[PDB]
Amino acid sequence: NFMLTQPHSVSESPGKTVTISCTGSSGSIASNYVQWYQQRPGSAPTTVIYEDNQRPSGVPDRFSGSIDSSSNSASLTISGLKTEDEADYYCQSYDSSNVVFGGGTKLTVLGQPKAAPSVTLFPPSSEELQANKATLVCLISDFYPGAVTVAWKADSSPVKAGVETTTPSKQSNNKYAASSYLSLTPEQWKSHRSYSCQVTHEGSTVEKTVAPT
Amino acid sequence: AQKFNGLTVLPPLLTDEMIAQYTSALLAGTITSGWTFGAGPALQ
Amino acid sequence: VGYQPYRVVVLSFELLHAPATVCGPKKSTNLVKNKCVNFNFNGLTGTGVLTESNKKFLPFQQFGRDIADTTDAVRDPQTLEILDITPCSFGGVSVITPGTNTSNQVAVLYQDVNCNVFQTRAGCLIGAEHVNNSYECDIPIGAGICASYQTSQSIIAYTMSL
Amino acid sequence: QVQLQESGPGLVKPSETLSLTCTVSGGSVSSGGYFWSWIRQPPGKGLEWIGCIYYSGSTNYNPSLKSRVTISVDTSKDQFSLKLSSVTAADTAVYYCARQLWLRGRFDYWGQGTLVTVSSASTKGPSVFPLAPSSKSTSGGTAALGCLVKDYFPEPVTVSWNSGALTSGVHTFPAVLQSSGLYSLSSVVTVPSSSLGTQTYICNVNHKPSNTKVDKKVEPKSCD
Amino acid sequence: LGKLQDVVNQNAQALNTLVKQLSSNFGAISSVLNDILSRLDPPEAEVQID
Amino acid sequence: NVTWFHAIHVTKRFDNPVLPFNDGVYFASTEKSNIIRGWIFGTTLDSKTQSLLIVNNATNVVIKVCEFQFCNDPFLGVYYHKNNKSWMESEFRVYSSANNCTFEYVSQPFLMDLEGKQGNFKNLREFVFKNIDGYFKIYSKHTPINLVRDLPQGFSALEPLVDLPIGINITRFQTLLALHRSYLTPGDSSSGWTAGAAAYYVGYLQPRTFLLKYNENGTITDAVDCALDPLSETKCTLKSFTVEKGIYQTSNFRVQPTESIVRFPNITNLCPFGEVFNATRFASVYAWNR
Amino acid sequence: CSNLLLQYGSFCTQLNRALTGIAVEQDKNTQEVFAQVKQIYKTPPIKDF
Ligand SMILES: *[C@@H]1O[C@H](CO)[C@@H](O)[C@H](O)[C@H]1NC(C)=O
Ligand SMILES: *[C@@H]1O[C@H](CO)[C@@H](O)[C@H](O)[C@H]1NC(C)=O
Ligand SMILES: *[C@@H]1O[C@H](CO)[C@@H](O)[C@H](O)[C@H]1NC(C)=O
Ligand SMILES: *[C@@H]1O[C@H](CO)[C@@H](O)[C@H](O)[C@H]1NC(C)=O
Ligand SMILES: *[C@@H]1O[C@H](CO)[C@@H](O)[C@H](O)[C@H]1NC(C)=O
Ligand SMILES: *[C@@H]1O[C@H](CO)[C@@H](O)[C@H](O)[C@H]1NC(C)=O
Ligand SMILES: *[C@@H]1O[C@H](CO)[C@@H](O)[C@H](O)[C@H]1NC(C)=O
Ligand SMILES: *[C@@H]1O[C@H](CO)[C@@H](O)[C@H](O)[C@H]1NC(C)=O
Ligand SMILES: *[C@@H]1O[C@H](CO)[C@@H](O)[C@H](O)[C@H]1NC(C)=O
Repeated sequence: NFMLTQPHSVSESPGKTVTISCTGSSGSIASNYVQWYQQRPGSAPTTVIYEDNQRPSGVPDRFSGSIDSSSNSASLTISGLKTEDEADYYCQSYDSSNVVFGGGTKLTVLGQPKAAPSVTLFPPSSEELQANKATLVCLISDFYPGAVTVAWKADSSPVKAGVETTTPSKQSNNKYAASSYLSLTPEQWKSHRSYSCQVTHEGSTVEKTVAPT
Repeated sequence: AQKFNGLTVLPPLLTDEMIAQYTSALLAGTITSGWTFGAGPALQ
Repeated sequence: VGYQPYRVVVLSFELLHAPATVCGPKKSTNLVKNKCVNFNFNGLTGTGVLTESNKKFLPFQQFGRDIADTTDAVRDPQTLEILDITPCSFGGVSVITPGTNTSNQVAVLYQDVNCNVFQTRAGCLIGAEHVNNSYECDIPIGAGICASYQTSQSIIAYTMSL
Repeated sequence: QVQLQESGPGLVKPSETLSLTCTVSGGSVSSGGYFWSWIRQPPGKGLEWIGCIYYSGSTNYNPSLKSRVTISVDTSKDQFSLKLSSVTAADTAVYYCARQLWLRGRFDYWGQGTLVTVSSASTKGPSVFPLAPSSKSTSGGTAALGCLVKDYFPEPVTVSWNSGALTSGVHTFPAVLQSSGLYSLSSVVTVPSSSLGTQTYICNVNHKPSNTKVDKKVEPKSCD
Repeated sequence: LGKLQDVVNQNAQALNTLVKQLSSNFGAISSVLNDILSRLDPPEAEVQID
Repeated sequence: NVTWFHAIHVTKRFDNPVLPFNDGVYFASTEKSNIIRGWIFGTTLDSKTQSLLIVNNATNVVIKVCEFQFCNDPFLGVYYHKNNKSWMESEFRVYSSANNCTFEYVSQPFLMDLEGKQGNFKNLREFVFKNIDGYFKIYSKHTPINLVRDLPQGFSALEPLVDLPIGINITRFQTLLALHRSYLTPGDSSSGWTAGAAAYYVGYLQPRTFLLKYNENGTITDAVDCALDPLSETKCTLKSFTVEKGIYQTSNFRVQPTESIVRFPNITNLCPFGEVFNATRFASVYAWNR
Repeated sequence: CSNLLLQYGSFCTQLNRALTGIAVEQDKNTQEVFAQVKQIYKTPPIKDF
């Protein structure tokens, strides 16, 4: 029942010396060796320290680790933060023939400002209607921050069934992109006079409408 | 063997089977034609 | 889990102006067979494959010789296993050329090396396809098989027609 | 040096048997007296230790994953494989084959992580529908057009515009889970409205696991 | 003609090989014998010339 | 597979990385309007070693190896005068300063065109730089051609021009490029410039035996290799260019071992010590077993 | 050992050409004795001679 407690989110501007902790619950932190792993997103983890004070050949000297055995906490000291340091940090233990890893610490730093949320609406195609299907697609792009709330409307009634939306994702021009999809039957598409998608972004609302034509 | 010190033995171009085939063709020629096959077309 | 009697031992090391011999740096490595691997079994640094032999040694010997006086059998000290020694590099290379103003592609022949690719009786032949029919051959190779350039058109190897 | 490479299918159905093999090149499995270990990491969560093996029959397993892991070592093929039983929907994790220098030490060399996803459906091709621009589809001097990819299994699908000739303004969107198993996304491009009726825009949706390539032309909407 | 060509080509290549033999050191420090005599005294260069 | 670098404007392509100087390099350029000027050599470029500077100015070629204070990206600047309809060089920014050196060479004057265009290339220039025992080697020959890309398969040897007895280290090299400052550009070297159209190829020389073809005039015609193709190996082993039908032995196949395992003992026969850890009973901390 | 063989590389060139010369001279020996005829005459099935 030995688990390593690790801070979920630690954020710091570059250039200052920051400390990442790793606390053991039952077993003492000096009982077994603790290994820290710095893993890039979409990449294999890489060992950055070993034996709690020894830096492997290749990593910078700034990866300094200290052991506070009285508080049963393993500490990793990072000095001189840089851009490439944004990665997940996990601490390892061994307990008794059972390797236990840490919770995880992303090294967040302390970037484009508020952008205008362009919205586009697309009616269902005739080919989809011939396949006994219908889909309303809402497009959200070129916006900031990445928190957009979508709400489909059937003329005046809000629509929730069949609504599928996407989390905002980074664009190439530093901005954000998202979408919402409304699965619908061909009969329900022509039952209402018009459909509309409303995008709420930082209080401002951008609304487009579609009609069966 | 004698090949462990780089003293490789190159195999012959003609194996023992076609050498036997060479002899048997000569044997059949000298019993069915005599010397006509050795100085021109074979005559029975 | 915090008051049971634990057995704690300390293994400290001594460093002075004395020879270091209690330590053994030599490590018995893995045994690999049927691969061209270099070994040093107490009398020689020989390179070759280690096949499974079918002849046992008398229980006082370590090496093994042949009619040609070559070390080709050594008993493994790890498990008293008799292993044979055979060199890997055999012969040289040969190239089949159709000739000037006839073709440009060539075929590479290995002399005594075991392996588009045809395993002939005279080694390995690569770059020349094998065809079952037999014509009169012009470029001799050995072991009753020749090579030639026929029908586009590519280099082929076949049994010679007598 | 020495490297570790994984293999095996990236998909497995629920309540089935998993078979992923990690191959070794540039080294020997039974040489050096080292260990092999399998470590998984779900997307957005921390690393989880599955088990460790020796080149002999010694195995030790996570008590949360006990009686479900089966890992074996074949020295002749210079590789070792892990078998998992009773895989559920929570087993979506990126599996890492990492060599372990010291048992209680660190995994000095980590293999590239294969993506393993589980879903309860049959492998089906995508349904590509045109997304017709119109007057309501433009805001100013520029318009937008795209293609809709709906009801496919599994990930991933790649959408290219004009066989990759159009890249500026192309936005390829991460998929989301539909209400019934399958996935859905869309890829759109921003274009000036002047070339709506004079330029042909064709999207190329490819689904490699289902071996389906669909080319769909995009035209302005015609009122009927 | 093959029988008339090999007897000339082999002799030519043997003469060429003899000419090439004087370009080798045979384990010495130079090929031409005047050079060691020019840079080294004859009492010390006796082993090289031999 | 040899590297390729661009110098055209139409965008804004200007790349000058510090390539390492191996044992001999090959430098080929399809120069048209003489955009390129020269080359700079050295090891660290911090006024600590003897660093070359081989440049070709509008009046004379200048060769001087010294300890110049090289900047990050030296370049030659050409300005377009308003009253004079000719391009002349004004921005001579190749180093900051210099302290001391010995060698300096001038040779005969060389004339080139300072005007850059965007048309197709008309000439091909190849250069080879070699340092053996510290001796610096130059090999070059101008060859006309009508082509932009995919260099022809024709043959042309390279003759030496100057042999410089310097006798120093060399481990890195860098080429120099010239940009124009016309009325279209604002004239600042930050984001607005133009470089015409040029392309230079950089290759690394490797030690291989080459079979050379000497004609009755005394010039090179062919350079058939020995470690490229089996056919070329047969050509250069027989010392002939025409190969007849038959078997020719060229070399030998060697199976080099990949692993080296040595095992003198069977076990270290460790003296029993588990006993102290597994003894029927242990000792206390006031009197512990040693 | 191979660096010092370049001083005697001509000796090995004579030797390899000699051994190749013997090997090709040996292959031709079988052709001059057994290959007197260019047609294989089959033995007739009738053995009454
Ligand atoms: C050549 O090697 C292959 C595989 O190593 C083997 O199957 C074959 O028998 C070998 N050939 C001979 C002639 O031994
Ligand atoms: C040649 O013909 C024989 C006749 O049975 C056949 O067995 C053999 O496979 C053939 N060879 C090729 C290369 O087709
Ligand atoms: C291009 O160059 C690289 C590295 O020099 C080489 O690995 C590659 O094989 C080359 N391409 C071709 C087609 O040979
Ligand atoms: C060209 O540059 C050299 C130095 O490389 C200099 O000595 C010479 O005076 C320059 N020519 C002119 C016309 O300024
Ligand atoms: C040039 O001056 C430097 C001092 O920085 C000295 O080390 C070097 O030897 C001098 N060069 C010559 C050729 O005297
Ligand atoms: C020349 O450079 C090499 C390494 O590039 C170095 O080992 C050597 O000492 C240098 N010699 C001089 C005289 O600078
Ligand atoms: C080389 O000289 C010979 C003899 O004068 C002449 O026939 C031949 O044309 C010359 N070659 C060239 C390329 O000028
Ligand atoms: C070396 O020791 C091992 C294990 O103790 C044993 O299996 C082997 O037979 C021994 N070899 C000898 C005594 O030659
Ligand atoms: C002590 O004895 C037990 C049982 O005989 C054995 O399993 C163990 O390996 C021995 N050594 C230690 C250090 O416990």
